[PDB]
Amino acid sequence: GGEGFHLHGVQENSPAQQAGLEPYFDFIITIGHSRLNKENDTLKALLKANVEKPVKLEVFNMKTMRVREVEVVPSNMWGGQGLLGASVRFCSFRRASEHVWHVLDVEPSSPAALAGLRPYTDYIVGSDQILQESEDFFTLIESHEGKPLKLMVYNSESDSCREVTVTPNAAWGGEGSLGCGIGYGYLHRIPTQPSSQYK
Ligand SMILES: [Cl-]
Ligand SMILES: [Zn+2]
Repeated sequence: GGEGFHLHGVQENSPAQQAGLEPYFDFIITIGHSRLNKENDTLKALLKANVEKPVKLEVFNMKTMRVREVEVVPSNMWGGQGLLGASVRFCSFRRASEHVWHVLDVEPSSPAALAGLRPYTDYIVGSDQILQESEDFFTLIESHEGKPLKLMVYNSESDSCREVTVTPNAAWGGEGSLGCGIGYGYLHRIPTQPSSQYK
């Protein structure tokens, strides 16, 4: 299960952002006594019912696996698109688990190397382009041949996210347009064990 409005993006200065809702890692599973365990308009409607008013959400986090309660004020005042200001998709917790791309070896002077992608510790988790192609990460790379592309990246060392901009270049001198390995599935998901640097 299987049941949440998964965050795929959060707008700058949004109510979502101000309440600490985080892209990829967070699911909105409940708004005011209503459990969002079905693909319907309840979240959208209850956000609207509480416009300019504080309402509490129950939020599930992929990394922590805990539910936390968060307070949000949906609003038409903050300047961006939407009352919440987050891009949301109804996703299973399992699907989200699998939609992560582990950076493997990085070729010394590759576009990936120029972009600062870190071998084995960087994990690609999103892109702020949910326009009309934000499907596969590989699909995304092929369409930005010769074009800068903004990635959301998680790093297992810092245990935090950052925005990476990379220009895929099929003519860079190696094979691929990225010039790094990408790992998927078994042994390539977000680590559950903390990294060696304690803390
Ligand atoms: Cl997902
Ligand atoms: Zn999702």
